[PDB]
Amino acid sequence: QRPNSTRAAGAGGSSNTMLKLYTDESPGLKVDPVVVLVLSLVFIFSVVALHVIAKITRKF
Amino acid sequence: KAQIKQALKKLYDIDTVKINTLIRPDGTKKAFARLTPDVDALDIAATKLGLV
Amino acid sequence: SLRFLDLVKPFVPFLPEVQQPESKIPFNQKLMWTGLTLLIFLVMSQMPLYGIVSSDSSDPLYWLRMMMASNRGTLMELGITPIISSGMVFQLLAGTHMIDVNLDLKSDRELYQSAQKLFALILSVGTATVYVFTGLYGPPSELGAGIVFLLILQLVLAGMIVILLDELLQKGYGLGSGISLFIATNICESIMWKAFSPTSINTGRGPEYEGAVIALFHLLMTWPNKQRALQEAFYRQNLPNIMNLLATIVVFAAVIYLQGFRVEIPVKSSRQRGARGSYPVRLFYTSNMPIMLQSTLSSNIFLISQMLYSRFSDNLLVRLFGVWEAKDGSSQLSAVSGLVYYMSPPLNFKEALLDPIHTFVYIAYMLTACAIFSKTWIEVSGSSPRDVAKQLKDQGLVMAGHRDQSMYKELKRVIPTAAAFGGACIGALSVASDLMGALGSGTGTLLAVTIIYGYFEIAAKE
Amino acid sequence: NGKVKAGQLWSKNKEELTKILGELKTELSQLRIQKISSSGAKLNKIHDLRKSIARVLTVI
Amino acid sequence: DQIQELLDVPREFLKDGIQFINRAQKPDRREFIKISQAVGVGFLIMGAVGYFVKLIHVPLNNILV
Amino acid sequence: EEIRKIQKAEEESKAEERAQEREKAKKAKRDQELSQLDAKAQKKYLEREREKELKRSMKKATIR
Amino acid sequence: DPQIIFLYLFLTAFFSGIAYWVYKTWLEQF
Ligand SMILES: [Mg+2]
Repeated sequence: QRPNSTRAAGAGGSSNTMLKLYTDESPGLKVDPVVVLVLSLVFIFSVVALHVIAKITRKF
Repeated sequence: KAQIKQALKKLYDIDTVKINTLIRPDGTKKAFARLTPDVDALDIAATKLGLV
Repeated sequence: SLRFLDLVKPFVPFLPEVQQPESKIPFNQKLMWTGLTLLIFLVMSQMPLYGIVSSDSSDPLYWLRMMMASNRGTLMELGITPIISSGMVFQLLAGTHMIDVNLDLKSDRELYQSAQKLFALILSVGTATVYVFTGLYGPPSELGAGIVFLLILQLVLAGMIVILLDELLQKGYGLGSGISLFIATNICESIMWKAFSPTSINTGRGPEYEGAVIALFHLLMTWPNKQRALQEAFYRQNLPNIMNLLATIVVFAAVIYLQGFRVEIPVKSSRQRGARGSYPVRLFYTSNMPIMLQSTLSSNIFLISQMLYSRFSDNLLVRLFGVWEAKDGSSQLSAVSGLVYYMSPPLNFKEALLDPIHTFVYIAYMLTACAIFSKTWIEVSGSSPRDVAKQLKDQGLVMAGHRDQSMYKELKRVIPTAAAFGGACIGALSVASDLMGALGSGTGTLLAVTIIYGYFEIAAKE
Repeated sequence: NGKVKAGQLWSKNKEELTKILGELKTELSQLRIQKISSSGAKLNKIHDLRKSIARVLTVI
Repeated sequence: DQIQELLDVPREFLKDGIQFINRAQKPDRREFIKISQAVGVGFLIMGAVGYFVKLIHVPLNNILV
Repeated sequence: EEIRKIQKAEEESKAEERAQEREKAKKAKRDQELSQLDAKAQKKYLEREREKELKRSMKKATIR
Repeated sequence: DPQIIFLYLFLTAFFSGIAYWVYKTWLEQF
């Protein structure tokens, strides 16, 4: 007597052709998508800098 | 009924044991043709009539 | 197993989450966000890792990284295995009622979603620890305790970024899902890199190019013997070639043709005279979903097999369950005997011809597991004939000359058969494609085609 | 198959025409039977089949 | 009984599947071309973005490392 | 016409800001009332939302 | 050689089909 999925319950989500995890908003640390993009760019820059700095040290 | 039986035999190689008929309120005739027991109406409909 | 109601409850405030869009995002912005996520995913997939002492150790997921959107030695080494693993596990458990979940409650749905994301995080961290301790980039003894934690940090935060990007795509800012998007991206990029790579390696002749089309150009343009040039370009072993190009093209055409299949249930609007239409039931009713589920299950099984073999290969249970050997000419381990070997795919057509029993067992496993996965998936998701009848009734669609119960009977006739036999057919197509050997995996080409079709169907709507 | 031009019917003997007619009749008759249970835009080919039958009968 | 039931169950499965295949309408030669065009253009644009980006990345990759 | 164009853009900016505020308030109200309903109450509420949305979409589609 | 035979058959079919198609499209006009 309970729904098998969120789609069965009427909350959307995963379908027969696509698997989806996210259907609602949880009381977690809410963040903005622009902030997510900025954090990804920060990740890229930081990992690049990790190579560059040690490259300079190995040159020294 | 005789014409319906002969037409079914000629058009689909269908042999019937009896045919009942009525005239619908829309003016067209509806025929229930019972096939012989050795022939399966499901296969006949699937292969010749396009019914599933 | 079921908790009281859930165990994640204390963890919920600690988990970051992207905000749902306060308004309907226009399709232009949907495309914009999808393309941006594309670019960041590509950058992370190509940007190499740290601490790499050497990139020649055995990789337990050699044949599955390109299939699951992972590249060795880069930030995308994690791929999306934690994503699909946590997904599949939670969705199957909730749909078969192993866990005490009540998806009618929005709070319960939030807890369920948080548990899915959280479990994905644990899966990422665990497989990262397994990777670093098995030393895919040099053994930990040569690495040192100061750099292994650094590596763990990069892998964890990369998986975290991937989780947030997938959540961003799924919650309406983009199109489809990050899983399918990244899988298709990786497959397409790898395939036309194999087709058009300008890099060159020193073979017995000298510097020769990687891309098949570039080799086709260069061999004809530098060899007066056109027949010899074509003989090399078409059948050169250990390098991509025009025979693989033909395999890719033909498998692309075949999968598109088979995807075009669907049974047309004649339906009608109940509030308007005439207006006859059709509800389509695709032969690939679950599309690539059974293949993805099987691939995730096989990746987990392969990882556990390889990681058990490194510590307990002496025991008889581990070798009966699966045997890995480092075949000559490479340090990469491969399955030789055991259940994992039988569930692993054959290398090629000629190699498959060398073991009829193993190929038969693998083919049976593929067909059966894919059919079972599709049949369970349609009932886990809202796509059973009951749900389809409910949706049709909600839309106000009926069959002319029939009652809603006859509609449901026809849906019971079609939908389960569609799911099971389409899973079997997609398994057979996967087997044939991998046998025939495209540039990338033939199953990879199948996945790319199906995901492109799905995104096209999404795009079509808007 | 499809439309039958009247130009290509005047050279055939009555028998040839009656044969064509037969095929057309069957095709047309079947077209209906098939249409009812199937989404066939060819539910317009019935006009062409009926006109072809009329043409063959006229020539005969 | 245990030897032909083992064949009959997949035999019935094959019957059902072949019935579905027979009943399903096959894409005509006009649907095929346009669907192939759409899938091809999507594959081309995605693979092209990836190829261009990895091609501009790899020289920087080897320069960095 | 020029003066009307100026005040038009003024009004669009103000209306856009207040419409964003009202949309946020609507979402907050939906979350606040939907959170504390029963299981069947939540199910019925979601079904009513879907049915009303479909009804309005069909009313828009039926326009000649 | 089976591979040489396959290559020759593919080349014949492929190039003859392209030639015929290009003929019927453009060269048929001349
Ligand atoms: Mg009477």
